[PDB]
Amino acid sequence: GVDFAAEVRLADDVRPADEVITTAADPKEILLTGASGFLGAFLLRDLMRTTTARVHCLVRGADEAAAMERLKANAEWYRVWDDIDPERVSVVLGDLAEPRLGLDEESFDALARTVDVVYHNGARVHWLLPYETLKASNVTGTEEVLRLAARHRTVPVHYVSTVGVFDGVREPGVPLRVTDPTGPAESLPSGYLRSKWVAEQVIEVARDRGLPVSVYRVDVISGDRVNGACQTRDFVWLTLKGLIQARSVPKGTEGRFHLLPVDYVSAAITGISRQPGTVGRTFHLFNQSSLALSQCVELLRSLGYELDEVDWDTWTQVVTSGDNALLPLLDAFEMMTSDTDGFYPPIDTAETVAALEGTGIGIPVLTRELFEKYVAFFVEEGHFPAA
Ligand SMILES: NC(=O)C1=CN([C@@H]2O[C@H](COP(=O)(O)OP(=O)(O)OC[C@H]3O[C@@H](n4cnc5c(N)ncnc54)[C@H](OP(=O)(O)O)[C@@H]3O)[C@@H](O)[C@H]2O)C=CC1
Repeated sequence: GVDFAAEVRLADDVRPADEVITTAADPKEILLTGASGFLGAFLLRDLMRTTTARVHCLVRGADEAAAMERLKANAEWYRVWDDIDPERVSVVLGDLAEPRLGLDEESFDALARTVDVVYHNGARVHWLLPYETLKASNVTGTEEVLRLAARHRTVPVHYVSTVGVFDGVREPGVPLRVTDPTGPAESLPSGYLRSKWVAEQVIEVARDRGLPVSVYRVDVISGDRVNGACQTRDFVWLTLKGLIQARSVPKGTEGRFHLLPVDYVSAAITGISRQPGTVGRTFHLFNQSSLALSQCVELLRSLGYELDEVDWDTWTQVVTSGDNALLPLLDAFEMMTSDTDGFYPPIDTAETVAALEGTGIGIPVLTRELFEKYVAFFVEEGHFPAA
């Protein structure tokens, strides 16, 4: 068993420099981690649109040219590369899982001295791996990012977290507040969520030492509202994919999905990060609105997919018979449908709506058109079968 109370520690060298900058209006040099991933591609695009800064992107790879091509191909898959200015993209070859982010002395020192703000979005998101395996990327990597931001000149870190650090609701029916206790780690169902919980706790120590660190706890991210571009391996779309594959759905089974478009998340995080009086605070990004499971099924039926209603046993035997995206998620699908309110605790977002007042930034409505864009993206990219 992991002693999670002992895992909450920040190396004593991670402390504010003599100069501490708490805002980053009009930044000139930005460090972004996780730019070769889903949210990171949209964070990169939005920083291009909302600053004039060069964006140093920490990317793993053999050499800068190969890392650049990885970053590019990811952005092209999400259909945002055309919105990015490559002349403002600077690849920083490194690794969240190794000391000083895998940088050499010259690069570490130069970024520590000159980056105006850090968006710490990179992490290893694996729903099964144990905490011990994810610690280096997700916890120690966060400590290393904090080390870099703090050293020489202290600049703000904007850390992407998850509403999953909560173990359900504090008081029934009361939306979870940004100040509410999280964890305990042992109550969280995955090593991944436990690693994010530890990172947050490490960040609380940094905050207690005077280091400027904002935290954005994000819920499930769905595709962008323009092209529908979305990662493939999340519970929502694998659930719907499984139903499509099984060509059926269990009778009398209802649930919901709180979809949060990725381009809302990127715009919100970057937008809040410039709003006044937000540095050092924690924010919840969560869509109060949802699409019911029955709504998704009806929408898929209207697109031409065969989804016959069958008894639970017949359905689960189809799913467990092989080649079905839901098979490893059957337990989660059953928990979500049998106690949906328990599965999706209410989340308070008032601080988030207030900070975004007047920014033009808002969650899109979950329309039929939006849903159809989502399915169309997966069908074109080969992730969903055609109807
Ligand atoms: N539904 C969601 O997607 C949600 C996401 N989040 C948070 O969003 C952030 C983005 O995750 P998401 O975009 O979803 O997942 P992705 O897997 O798409 O992005 C993960 C990113 O982390 C980077 N990364 C992982 N390990 C390392 C490493 N050792 N060294 C350097 N870079 C590394 C990956 O780089 P490479 O390409 O080299 O793997 C990739 O750029 C994460 O902090 C996650 O916790 C929170 C809540 C919900």
